[PDB]
Amino acid sequence: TQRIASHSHVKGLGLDESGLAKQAASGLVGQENAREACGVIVELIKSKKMAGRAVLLAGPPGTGKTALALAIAQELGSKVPFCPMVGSEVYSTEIKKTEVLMENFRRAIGLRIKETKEVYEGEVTELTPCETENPKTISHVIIGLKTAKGTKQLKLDPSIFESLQKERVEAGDVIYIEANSGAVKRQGRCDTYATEFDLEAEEYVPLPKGDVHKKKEIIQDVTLHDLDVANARPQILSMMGQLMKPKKTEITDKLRGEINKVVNKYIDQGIAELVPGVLFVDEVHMLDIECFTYLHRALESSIAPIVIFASNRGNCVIRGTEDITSPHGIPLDLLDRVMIIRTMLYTPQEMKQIIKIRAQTEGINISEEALNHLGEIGTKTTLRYSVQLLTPANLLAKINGKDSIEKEHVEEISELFYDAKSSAKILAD
Amino acid sequence: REVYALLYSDKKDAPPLLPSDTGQGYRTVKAKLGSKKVRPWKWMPFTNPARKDGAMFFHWRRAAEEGKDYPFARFNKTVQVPVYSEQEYQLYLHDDAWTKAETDHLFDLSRRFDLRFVVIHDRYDHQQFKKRSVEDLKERYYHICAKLANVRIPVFDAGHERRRKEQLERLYNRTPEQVAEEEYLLQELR
Amino acid sequence: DGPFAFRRKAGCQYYAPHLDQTGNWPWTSPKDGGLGDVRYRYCLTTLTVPQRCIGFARRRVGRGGRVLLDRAHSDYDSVFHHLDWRHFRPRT
Amino acid sequence: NQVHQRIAELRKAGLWSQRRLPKLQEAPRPKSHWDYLLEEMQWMATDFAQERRWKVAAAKKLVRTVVRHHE
Amino acid sequence: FWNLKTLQEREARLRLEQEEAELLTYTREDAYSMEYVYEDVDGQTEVMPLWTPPTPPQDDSDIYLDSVMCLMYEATPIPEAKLPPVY
Amino acid sequence: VYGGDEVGALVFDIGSYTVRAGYAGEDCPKVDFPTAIGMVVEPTYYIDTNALRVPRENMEAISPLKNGMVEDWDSFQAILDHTYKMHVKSEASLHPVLMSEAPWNTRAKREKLTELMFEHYNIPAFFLCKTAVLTAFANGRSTGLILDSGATHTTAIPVHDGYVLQQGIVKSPLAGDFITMQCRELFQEMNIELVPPYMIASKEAVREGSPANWKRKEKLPQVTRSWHNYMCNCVIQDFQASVLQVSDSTYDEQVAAQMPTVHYEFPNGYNCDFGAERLKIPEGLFDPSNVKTMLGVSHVVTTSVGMCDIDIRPGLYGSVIVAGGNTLIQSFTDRLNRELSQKTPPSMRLKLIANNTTVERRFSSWIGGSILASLGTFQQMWISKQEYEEGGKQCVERKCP
Ligand SMILES: Nc1ncnc2c1ncn2[C@@H]1O[C@H](COP(=O)(O)OP(=O)(O)OP(O)(O)=S)[C@@H](O)[C@H]1O
Ligand SMILES: Nc1ncnc2c1ncn2[C@@H]1O[C@H](COP(=O)(O)OP(=O)(O)OP(O)(O)=S)[C@@H](O)[C@H]1O
Ligand SMILES: [Mg+2]
Ligand SMILES: [Mg+2]
Repeated sequence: TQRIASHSHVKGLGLDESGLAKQAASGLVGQENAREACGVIVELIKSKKMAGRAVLLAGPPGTGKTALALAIAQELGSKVPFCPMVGSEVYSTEIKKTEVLMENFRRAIGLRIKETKEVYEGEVTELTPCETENPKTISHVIIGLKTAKGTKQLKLDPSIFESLQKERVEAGDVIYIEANSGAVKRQGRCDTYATEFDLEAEEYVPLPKGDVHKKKEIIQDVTLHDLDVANARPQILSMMGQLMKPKKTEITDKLRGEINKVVNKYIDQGIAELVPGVLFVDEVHMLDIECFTYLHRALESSIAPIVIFASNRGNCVIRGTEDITSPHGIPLDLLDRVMIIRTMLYTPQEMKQIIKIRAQTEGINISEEALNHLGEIGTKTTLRYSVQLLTPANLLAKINGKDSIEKEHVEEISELFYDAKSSAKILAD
Repeated sequence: REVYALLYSDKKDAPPLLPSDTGQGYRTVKAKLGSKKVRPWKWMPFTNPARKDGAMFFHWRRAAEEGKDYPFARFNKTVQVPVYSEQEYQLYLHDDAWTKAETDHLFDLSRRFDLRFVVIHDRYDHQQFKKRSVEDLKERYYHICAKLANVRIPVFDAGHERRRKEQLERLYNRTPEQVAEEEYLLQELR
Repeated sequence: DGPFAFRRKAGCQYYAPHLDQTGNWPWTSPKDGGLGDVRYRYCLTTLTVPQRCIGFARRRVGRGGRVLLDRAHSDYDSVFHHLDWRHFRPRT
Repeated sequence: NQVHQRIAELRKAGLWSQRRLPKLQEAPRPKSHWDYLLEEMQWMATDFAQERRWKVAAAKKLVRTVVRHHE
Repeated sequence: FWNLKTLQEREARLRLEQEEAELLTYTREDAYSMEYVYEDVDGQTEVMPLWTPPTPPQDDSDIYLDSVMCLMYEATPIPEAKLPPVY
Repeated sequence: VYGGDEVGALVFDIGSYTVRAGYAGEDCPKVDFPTAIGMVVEPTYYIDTNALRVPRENMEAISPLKNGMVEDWDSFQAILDHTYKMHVKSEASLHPVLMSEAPWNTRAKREKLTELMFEHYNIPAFFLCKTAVLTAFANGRSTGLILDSGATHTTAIPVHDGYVLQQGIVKSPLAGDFITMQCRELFQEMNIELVPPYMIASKEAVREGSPANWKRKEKLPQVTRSWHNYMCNCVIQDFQASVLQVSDSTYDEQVAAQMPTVHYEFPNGYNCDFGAERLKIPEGLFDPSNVKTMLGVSHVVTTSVGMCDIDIRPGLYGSVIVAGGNTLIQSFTDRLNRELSQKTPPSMRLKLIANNTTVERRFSSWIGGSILASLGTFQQMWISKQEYEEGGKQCVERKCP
């Protein structure tokens, strides 16, 4: 939140109601066609109808592919699970690459659980059994519960007498009794009986506020991967497992099918609602041929999330092949399964707009001539480079007692720091 | 949504909540009550400086408060009414319509009843002096006050007040047919 | 207008008559034509002990300096008891 | 119409209450001792009524509690 | 049937216990130590009015108001903008 | 500044029926004994209920008050002395006294009362306020139309800003005594022999309409006709309280006959169902034209207001206060409110103050007196004995408005 990252200014796709892209809105400038295609992808995600649809962001470095993916993430909100990955992460030492891929697929499927609990909580004021003649016999056990709002008497089933003595409930104890099971749980002496002279900690609790009888709704957000991990290794075998290192395991398809069954049962019961989301794979050209081939099968699943790939490699040899060059480092078979969104280079004006928006987000005052100089630096060199000059030039200005960057500060910082091309020039000489 | 009332709002109103300690039991507030002791109260005579006679009534008050100035005496201040000499009347205030003793009676009543001219009119000695309307009393009083102020401000308009009261009387005395007529006009002209 | 026409005189001010709604005493609602002077008003009040809305109340000083809560009956008093509009709550 | 003439004739007669005359402002004055007396009287009368209501209700409460104590 | 009868007799007794007055007294802290406030949707705060005995006058700012006059006329002088010109 | 100051003052409200007395600050008179007293020509005075109800030879029943004003100052002194010694149990020179007075009390009578209170009882301070103002003060209202119907008069008294507008006082003779006379006539028509309870040694249960089976007390001394009439009046007033009812609208014979009868038992065991005549009797208070030019209570109200300033009539109609014992007849308040709402101008709001109980109706003047005497701001108003030294004639009329 508070610290400023390279994309901290991206607040979403600047689209209108008609789906057309504004020239500069929501922190994004240009890329209008790419932003409109990303908006159509957002509509695809929100439709929740489709599974395994793939889209490739493709274009030169620094054309906003990652910015566009994080803009899709901003548009979808915090409810939709958005799982970032980079292709270097598949090469784990604990598990095989295709397991890493499947785990990240299941991280992008969200499930929202809804629990509705009915509870009778209060300080115990009486525990009188109700004697009777059997057609000593008791037909009820009366419990009086007090809260800050008031007091209620309950006519509980006599069998609750076992749980009352098991919990060692006495007058002056805060307890709660759930409607469904009827089992009592004790949560301490009411703090109105605590003195400052006696020493106990866990055994005191404040008198409950609210009505004695309460209906609680508990909403929990989980992923299918969370359920997978939970059912794969539940938390003396526990002692050895916790002493030893808990490595990642190659979760079997059997468990995934069982969890699919359980989640479908929950969705039928109304307890849960699915929120399928997005897996973002940046630097996807770091995947090898085994990963791309597996992804063929992975994207054809009816359970898969929507996946967003990004590449900049151009016509490059596929990792793990020999001499198999591919249009993006991505084999043509996988490219036939993805829709491609092209990203294009920026004009000097678009670069100046991006530089200004970055200076605004970094909290930097930049003069007009300094902005023009930094824009022309960015038309040389790169956009990224010119943006990186903002804060060191601001610091140099603060040293010289200036509240705004002047052109001389940009010049001096440019003389101190060099880009990749100038350094290649120095290396060549 | 809210309720307004003076004394109480309805017969079914719940009783007021009075403050008191020991409502949560005496035992829990035992140490606080035992730690302190009450200040002494006295049945004591008090001077009321609003009274001109100097009579002494009695109070329940704390011992340290004995002899302190009576606080309710601060309320005592009368409505400002001018006073004129026989000479000032002879010079300025003479009116062939009004006797001097009649004007002095009017001003004494005004000082008695704080310019509540309905009460002055009720208490006005219509038997001894001439019969006066409340507009006549207001006219004479405000005329004299204005003249004395000028010799040593919204002026009164007797005619406007007379017309206002006459109109109100006419609107009041009309028969039920004559108010049914007006309400039927008010509802049909809409 | 004629015999009852309004004639302004210099250095004078006038109070307009009540026409839209008949007037009423200060201790009565503005919906009932009153001035609604707030010292008479009862509003929903919550106590600290018990932590429950006692319904419509007004703070009034008593004879001995004792601050008293007067309480007004309402048909929805039970709903206000279950409750947890202008609704006053005490604070330090 | 005829209703307009009826209204005009009432207004001529003064009997048209929609056009009542205003009230000339009395000269302003501060509150006298009697005004403060009547304010304090209204406050004391309120306190009397509420105290009587409280005593009646409290007596009823205590006696019904005693009767329950015997029962 | 005996249990149904006894539960109806119990509900009758509880109704009798509840018809009787619930509250007669409130704490000193609520009475004096804590002021009563209300906060609206805009964050503006209102303090609950306290009906106190009349306060002594410091100056002549305590202008008298005729409560019976206010039954027929409103308490504010007519503004000069809507006042008809001098006759 | 603060709450009202209590200076230990006494509040006396001596009406024609009962003498209401007590200490200021209380919400109810601690004593109310009948105003009628026993007199034996020597005179020996028997004043309170314990003494009045026992037969005595040559003892007459008299009242110090006549037309709402005290006539016999000896009996007035006797009542005051009895009140002090028996009920007050404190010296008269120790407590300030605030007494009520009739709306129409004469100046000479006020001077005589003040002279008695200061010379004889040696009280430290005194004040004399009107019953109507105190009735208004009991209700927290500084202005309004008091309607008082005791045993002697039915009176409308307009109060404005705590002052009785004496010009607007309208008084009618129809009151509790008129109802007592009407019940006497009804009993005479039905040939019921009114046997006061003091003459009954024993009685036996009899059916309705059956002749009374009662045994007369023996060794009974001769009694004056006044005392016998007073005892008969007592039983008739019990009947008035127990049986009579005001019709919710103008009395109709058929509707009255439809409504259920009410059973009353006389002291001698005689009992009867009183049918529709129980509604006819109170109708004289509202429609005197049917009684075998008096004004009805609603006409007394509407006449009294018409004599006040039309600036104040909105307030008078906006605060109607009903007081007096005779207003406790069943449905009297409802009928009065209905008639006033029917007769009131639509342009003015009419509201009858809702206090309808025995304490609030009969003791209202005493309650207002206690409220007034408990005010700190009122402590300026007292007439002191030092003031009586100079203005014994001058200030007594000027200090109490
Ligand atoms: N249209 C744009 N509007 C605003 N900021 C942008 C835009 N395009 C890029 N940026 C920012 O400029 C930087 C470069 O964009 P990136 O998303 O990093 O490019 P990229 O396509 O991911 O380059 P590669 O392929 O990962 S090396 C980031 O800090 C972006 O937030
Ligand atoms: N509960 C009652 N129901 C009906 N009549 C009643 C009731 N109580 C008293 N009365 C009658 O009311 C009359 C007395 O009323 P009060 O106002 O107390 O008289 P008083 O004020 O002492 O003397 P006056 O006439 O006002 S100077 C008698 O005629 C009683 O019979
Ligand atoms: Mg990137
Ligand atoms: Mg009386």
